[PDB]
Amino acid sequence: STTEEQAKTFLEKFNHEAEDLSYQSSLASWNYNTNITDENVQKMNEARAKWSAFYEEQSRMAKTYSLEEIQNLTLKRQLKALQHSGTSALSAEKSKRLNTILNKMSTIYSTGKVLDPNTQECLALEPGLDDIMENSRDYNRRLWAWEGWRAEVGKQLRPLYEEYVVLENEMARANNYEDYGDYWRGDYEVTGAGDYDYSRDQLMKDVERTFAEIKPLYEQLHAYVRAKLMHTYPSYISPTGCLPAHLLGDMWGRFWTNLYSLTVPFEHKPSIDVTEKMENQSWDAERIFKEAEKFFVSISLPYMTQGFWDNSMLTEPGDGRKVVCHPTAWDLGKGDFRIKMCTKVTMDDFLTAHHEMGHIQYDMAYAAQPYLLRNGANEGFHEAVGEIMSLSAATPHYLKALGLLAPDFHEDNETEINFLLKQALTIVGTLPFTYMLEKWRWMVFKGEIPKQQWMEKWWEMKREIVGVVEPLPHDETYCDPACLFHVAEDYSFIRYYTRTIYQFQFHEALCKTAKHEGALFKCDISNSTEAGQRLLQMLRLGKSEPWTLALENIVGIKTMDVKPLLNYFEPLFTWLKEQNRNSFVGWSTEWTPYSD
Amino acid sequence: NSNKLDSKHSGNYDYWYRLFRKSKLKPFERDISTEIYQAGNKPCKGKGPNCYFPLQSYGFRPTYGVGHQPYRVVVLSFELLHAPATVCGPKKSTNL
Ligand SMILES: *[C@@H]1O[C@H](CO)[C@@H](O)[C@H](O)[C@H]1NC(C)=O
Ligand SMILES: *[C@@H]1O[C@H](CO)[C@@H](O)[C@H](O)[C@H]1NC(C)=O
Ligand SMILES: *[C@@H]1O[C@H](CO)[C@@H](O)[C@H](O)[C@H]1NC(C)=O
Ligand SMILES: *[C@@H]1O[C@H](CO)[C@@H](O)[C@H](O)[C@H]1NC(C)=O
Ligand SMILES: *[C@@H]1O[C@H](CO)[C@@H](O)[C@H](O)[C@H]1NC(C)=O
Ligand SMILES: [Cl-]
Ligand SMILES: [Zn+2]
Repeated sequence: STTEEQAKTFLEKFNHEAEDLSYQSSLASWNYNTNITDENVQKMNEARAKWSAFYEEQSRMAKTYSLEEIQNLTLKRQLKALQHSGTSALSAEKSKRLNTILNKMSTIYSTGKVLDPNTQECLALEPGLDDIMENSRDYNRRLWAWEGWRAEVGKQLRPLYEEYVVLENEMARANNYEDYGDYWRGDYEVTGAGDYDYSRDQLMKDVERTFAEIKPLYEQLHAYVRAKLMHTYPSYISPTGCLPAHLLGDMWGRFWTNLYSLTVPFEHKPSIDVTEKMENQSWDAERIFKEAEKFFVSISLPYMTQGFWDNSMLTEPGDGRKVVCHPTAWDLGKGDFRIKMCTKVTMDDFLTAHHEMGHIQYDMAYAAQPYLLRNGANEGFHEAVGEIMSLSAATPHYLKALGLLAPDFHEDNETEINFLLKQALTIVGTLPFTYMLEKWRWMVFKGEIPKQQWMEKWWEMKREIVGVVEPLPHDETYCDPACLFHVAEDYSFIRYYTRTIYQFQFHEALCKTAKHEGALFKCDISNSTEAGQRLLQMLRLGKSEPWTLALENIVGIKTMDVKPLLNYFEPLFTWLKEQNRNSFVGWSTEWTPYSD
Repeated sequence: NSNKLDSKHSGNYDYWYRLFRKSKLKPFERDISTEIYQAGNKPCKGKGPNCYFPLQSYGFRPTYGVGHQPYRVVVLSFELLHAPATVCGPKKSTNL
């Protein structure tokens, strides 16, 4: 009689029918991953069309329900997830315009090709770019290539981005949101939970607190990176001014991982390498997955169901078929999960396997939950749960214990300093770039600033917060920072910041429960079934209750914190601060490479 | 377990299970009901807004993992009531 019973019946219907269609779509996606023939291309075309039509029809018939007359929190959040119309809230002509422009973006980015002064060479984001940046140390090549690519992509997508700002603002306004910034913030909105309510600006205050408590560490690391750049090339960088954007080590300043060969403080010491050892033992993909499952059993997580080994593909299919093998794992369900990734004899493959195995375990943890809750409590929990296990496996004590590294060695001071430098430059270099991109997108959706000073204001703030300078000054006729992949396919970046914060918090709390003393980066989560049950206590939750409560089930705190970030790098920060006794700290935004 | 025998590739769509009725059940009862369930206090022809079909689909594939693989289950019911017993449990034989 009451609306609650009708809502529950419709959620059971949606659960079952969406399960059927999503299973079909995910099997089609795995077919895409394995066999890329035009036949399964068309099959996936019709499967996705049917799934989208079913989802739209279910949402439309769900729009007849009201959120005010229902009290159950799980059912309330399920209806809220159902009511997210998205593109259908606006007119058909506008929606088809938006989808055509997104297809245009996809085509342009996938076919983005830049010509050198000699047009005989044909590059396209992949044949070069990455390899140019990560193998060539020439200033002229990087400057010319990045400048030309940025210029052409901006030239081909400036008004597209402008109409995107307009249309996303209109969509958010039509969907009871002030701006598309609030639309993106709506994922973290939690209401109806006492002591667990969070608005759209509480996360903003938390991010500003992270800024305030993080700035000195990043400024010191920027000073060290720029000083090493001085030692490598003294005539192209000012001793106080900020560094040009094209001197960050990767495509767009996201990662400083490639700066290892120039930023290692002690090059004589041998890095922790088990590669030669796994060719000593002749390691294979089946053995690597068995080792991962041994590690997961050592933390009380369940075994590998036979379907995994039976249907999941663990090695490349020769040359008869081509497989895109970026480490990925979707949610098939009903106990069916599988992994597709290229298994080479490498150590980054160890991290990727561990990360996606943690992802699989988190995915299977909430299997018994309904469809709308069969996901991470927020968008970053899955990646954080994946990354914690890989980070734990990267410690040398684990390698010593599990036999890959022989017992008769001890941890060396400079080697562990280099390893901690690796884990620093591979993580903390992405946080400031995530902050800039997400904040710029935030006030782009807000509309506080006119169209006429976007690039100027953006680059000035870059110089002022992270010291990212344009090697060639650009006017309002450029769209350089919109060239990234995720902004180029409409994806939020808060996921990465939350992933890093959550993985550090989870490691801190899990190690505290597991009772390991000394430097924290050397701790391991092994033979700690109490900690395994503690982890499962949040793994099984899914989206039934707020992600803040899920975090409270591990750390005991309801909000994000910088304390894991500060504590994980205590000895590294001590060493940098004792070495910074005779170096400049800070930057000046006035200096630009073309102002002499 | 019955996966090779029952679950079929491209979808096994023969088994139907009900979900909703007017009231609760009684043990050992047959309720095959080709009557479309109604909700929202608006009786309808069926299969529309707030019109639910009680039976749903047993989506079965041979790749499903354990937890929802089609299981063949049979329940044997006995009664210890006074009556002429007819189903007696067998005897045995030995050497001479
Ligand atoms: C494997 O690829 C072929 C085309 O070469 C395709 O016909 C077949 O359906 C694919 N198999 C699967 C399981 O996707
Ligand atoms: C809320 O939903 C849960 C899960 O379906 C159920 O067990 C519980 O009884 C519901 N509570 C109310 C008040 O309907
Ligand atoms: C491992 O490497 C090769 C065999 O793969 C051989 O030298 C020896 O068995 C091992 N030790 C060293 C130092 O190479
Ligand atoms: C956990 O205990 C097993 C049992 O011997 C041992 O082989 C393994 O190395 C231990 N893991 C550690 C110490 O990380
Ligand atoms: C680190 O450990 C080494 C031993 O390999 C030792 O010689 C050195 O004094 C220690 N301290 C520093 C700062 O290197
Ligand atoms: Cl940039
Ligand atoms: Zn992944």
